[PDB]
Amino acid sequence: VPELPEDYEISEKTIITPIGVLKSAFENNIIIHATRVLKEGSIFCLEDRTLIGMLTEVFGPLQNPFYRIKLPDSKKNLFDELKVRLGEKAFIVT
Amino acid sequence: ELPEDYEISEKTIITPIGVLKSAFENNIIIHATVLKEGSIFCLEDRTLIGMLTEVFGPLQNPFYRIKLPDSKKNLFDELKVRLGEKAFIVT
Repeated sequence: VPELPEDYEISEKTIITPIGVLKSAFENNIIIHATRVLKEGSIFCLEDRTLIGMLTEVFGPLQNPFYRIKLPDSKKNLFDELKVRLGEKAFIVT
Repeated sequence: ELPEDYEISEKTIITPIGVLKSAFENNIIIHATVLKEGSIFCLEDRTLIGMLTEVFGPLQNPFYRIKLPDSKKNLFDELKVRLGEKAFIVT
């Protein structure tokens, strides 16, 4: 599985592409509801380039998938921050 | 798809199955701690969650997704508020 350093920040230049809506946060999982050309290892972020993390699992029906991003323990602070931002548009870095 | 008048009768065997962890977009997510296709989930007071719609997650610690229909919005809102409670499987 793949993991993201802490000082990794999405540069303000890079292209960001809308992908879905942050819908859920439990147990260090972040759930995004699909709304868009995705990879293994694609990185999700919010519009302000707050980095969410890397795709862990795709589930739900093919038409409107749900994406699950599992954060590691070291990323608890980030989890709590996202927990509180449910409903914001999520994006996939390219 | 369950009828309206359907409630779990207090007489029926219930079985712990996981913990209610999440509710969004009419889905209820349960974290596992036998199950059949078409098994009914409920809480310990027999409050009906609904019928299994999807098994995902890793094989060791699955998650269960129950999609409720629009007509059961009131029940979603009630379950939304009850996160963390033990879930059970009817038998």
